[PDB]
Amino acid sequence: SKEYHIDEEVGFALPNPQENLPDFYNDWMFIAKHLPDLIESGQLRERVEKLNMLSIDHLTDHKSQRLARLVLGCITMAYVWGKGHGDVRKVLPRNIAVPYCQLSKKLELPPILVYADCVLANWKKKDPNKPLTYENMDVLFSFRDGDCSKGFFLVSLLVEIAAASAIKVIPTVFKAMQMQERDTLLKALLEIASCLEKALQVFHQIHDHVNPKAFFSVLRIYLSGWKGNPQLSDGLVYEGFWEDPKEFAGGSAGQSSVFQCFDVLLGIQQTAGGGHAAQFLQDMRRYMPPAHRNFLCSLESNPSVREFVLSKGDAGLREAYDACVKALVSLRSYHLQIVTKYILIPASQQGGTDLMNFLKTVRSTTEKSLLK
Amino acid sequence: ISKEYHIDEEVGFALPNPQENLPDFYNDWMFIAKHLPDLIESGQLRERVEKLNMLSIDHLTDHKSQRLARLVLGCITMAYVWGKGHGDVRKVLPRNIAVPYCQLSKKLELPPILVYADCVLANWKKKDPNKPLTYENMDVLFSFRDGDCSKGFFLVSLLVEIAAASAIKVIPTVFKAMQMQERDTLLKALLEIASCLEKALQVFHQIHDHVNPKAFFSVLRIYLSGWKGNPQLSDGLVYEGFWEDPKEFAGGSAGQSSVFQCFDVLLGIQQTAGGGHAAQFLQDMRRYMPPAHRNFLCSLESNPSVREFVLSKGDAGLREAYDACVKALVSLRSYHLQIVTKYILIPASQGGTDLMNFLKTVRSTTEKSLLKEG
Ligand code: HEM
Ligand code: HEM
Ligand SMILES: Clc1cccc(-c2cnn[nH]2)c1CCc1ccccc1
Ligand SMILES: Clc1cccc(-c2cnn[nH]2)c1CCc1ccccc1
Repeated sequence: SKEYHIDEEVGFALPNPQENLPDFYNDWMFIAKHLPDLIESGQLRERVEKLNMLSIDHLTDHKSQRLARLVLGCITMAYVWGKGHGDVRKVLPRNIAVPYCQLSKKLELPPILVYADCVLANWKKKDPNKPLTYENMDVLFSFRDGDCSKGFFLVSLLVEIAAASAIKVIPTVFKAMQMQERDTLLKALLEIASCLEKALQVFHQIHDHVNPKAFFSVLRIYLSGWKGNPQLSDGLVYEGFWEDPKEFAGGSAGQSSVFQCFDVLLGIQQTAGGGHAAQFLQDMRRYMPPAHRNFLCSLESNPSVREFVLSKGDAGLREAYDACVKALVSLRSYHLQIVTKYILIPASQQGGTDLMNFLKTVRSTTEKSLLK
Repeated sequence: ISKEYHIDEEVGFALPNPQENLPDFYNDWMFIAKHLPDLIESGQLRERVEKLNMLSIDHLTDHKSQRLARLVLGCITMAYVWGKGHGDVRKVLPRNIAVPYCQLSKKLELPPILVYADCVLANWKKKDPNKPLTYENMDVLFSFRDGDCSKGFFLVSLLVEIAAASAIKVIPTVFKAMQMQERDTLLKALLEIASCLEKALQVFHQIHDHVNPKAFFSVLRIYLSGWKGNPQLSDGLVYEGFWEDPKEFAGGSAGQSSVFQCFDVLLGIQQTAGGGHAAQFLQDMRRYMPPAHRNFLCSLESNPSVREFVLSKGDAGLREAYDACVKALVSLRSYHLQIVTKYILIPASQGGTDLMNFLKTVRSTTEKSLLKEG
């Protein structure tokens, strides 16, 4: 891999995210760092409105522009959703709408909190000389006390990071195909399958650190966007940047490059067809950092691993390829259970059968990719 | 340039020397496609499609023959769905055509509807193999109705596409010249691109000689229409034997052409950036291009901006050659709003404000990318 901004240790995650901004931006930071109390005290929306319009030019390197997107994005959510009880600001005040929209266009990202913000750039080690485990980690920002944002953002991050180990193998999959090294290719594919199986174990932790009522009734309200959203039917007004209100989708692991990445590698045509599922996953690429968009595109422009395997009459290679597919199926199947516990059952205790149909469509397109 | 992008040096995105005949095994497909005018006009087309035996696609071996069969099955499918051209529609595609069509469509990563890469890029032959790519020496392979002007519409579209080919082969020169910091080479390349883009506009003028407005608007447009937001098939079309429910797909559009999306990307004209409708349409139409070609587009998006590099140099020669590329795009799109007036607006006078707002947004986004035209 080259300049796809892919890290050997953490993959698509941002390595060691900047934790502080230049002092030129303490006003941003003081708000973003105290959202739990400012929302609860009812002070937050007024503070945002009293802000002055700071420039983005004192954000020079990539990590600092990413910390800013995260800071502005969490503030925009808190402002738009308030205490999360349904009272909704339909106008983003231009003293924050304008720098957010500008810095966004600089990074070729939409002006709304995005997976690459609140997961990929939203973490820190407690001890730098200890490893990347949950206990040694923490998030940079939360929305409200008890919103379980640390657990949900870090478990998503740990799964993301577990999948990084499979990523560095991808080059040697394509080298083996081109130089016709059947043994090297088999090894690489068994290695990928091993890493996706480990990502599954990691997924288990979600039950320890996230509670269904807290996620469904609080965290999910703050992660929501304004694209086909009834409480903002026309989108949000970015005052002083766009004439009219604009629609943008809310955060989604659909925006994780890492799962899209392996569908591509294995020739699982998830973005194929005109279905809803294919359309959603294609659209979510626009919410990824452009380096990672570029990376998916170049995977797609490679010879098909699945075609190479199918043409060899080689049960060894077929079973290693199938081990990869199976691991993806396993993750999506475990993942459907989590949605039952964390969205379906909480929602019945207050439809979203469209939600399970999207995931089951993705799952079975993977199932159908099994060779034998 | 990478030859896995399926771009030919002479003919560009078009399929070079398309196949005209399928194996004898497919004669029943081929008879219906060669005689769509005769079979539609005599109310016999639907019956012959319904009398077809389900044939395996497995004997379609090389890429050229699968493209021909997609063209054959796409033309037949449009004839079946639309019929004589006046509202008698079929909403179910019979399994014996729907299944091979969809197997071949999935094998080639195109949706199972007739698409620009079928009816333009693969729908042509040279009359005389030893003479140039000129209208007089070319024919299409398939038409829908006598006097539907499909020869003129498809071949002008194709000759514009081939004209724009001579600029595409210059594209690697642009990216290595920015890399190697070679100002003179970059300036020659940009000028060469703009020149090809201006020659493409002259080729565009031939449309008036071979395409009659009534013919296009009341006939050809009918058979090229899709089933996505079309009230006549409000739920789409049932590919009986292949999917249980009716799937929706958009009809052919030069939005599906890689060439004009191609140069907008190269020049950092962000037709696709945003969340507006024009951007969404141009993004979606990428799904109706051959896969090698959507690969080519998004890999251009991966390179560093030419606009930015030219802006960072204080070099009026470079800015002018860059601007000569953008202006050639504005002239194509402006001349193109001219003929959409002649072939859609004034025939629909004897609701359609959507296409005119789409083309002006795309034209406007190009005009605003200029570095200088006060
Ligand atoms: C309480 C925990 C979780 C909930 C409620 C949840 C919910 C959902 C839902 C409803 C979807 C459907 C698409 C959408 O509507 O956005 C989805 C998609 C997805 N989720 Fe989750 N999720 C959870 C945990 C996770 C975690 C921790 C990951 C780790 C990366 C993950 C990975 C994915 C992926 C990759 C997709 C895209 C569909 C696919 O590629 O299979 N999920 N999620
Ligand atoms: C009678 C002739 C023509 C008619 C009636 C016509 C009509 C239209 C219409 C209505 C649109 C709007 C998008 C849509 O609704 O599909 C469009 C877009 C477009 N057309 Fe045409 N067109 C004609 C000839 C051509 C030809 C010959 C070319 C090039 C070979 C061309 C290139 C394009 C392109 C590239 C777009 C997408 C927007 C852009 O990039 O400019 N058109 N056309
Ligand atoms: Cl914002 C964020 C961060 C990390 C992971 C995920 C996720 C996990 N499964 N799908 N998406 C998201 C989107 C969170 C979300 C999902 C469903 C309803 C409301 C919100
Ligand atoms: Cl099918 C085909 C082939 C070559 C060029 C074009 C075209 C040219 N301008 N826009 N699209 C098309 C689509 C033709 C079409 C245009 C408007 C309504 C219905 C159909």
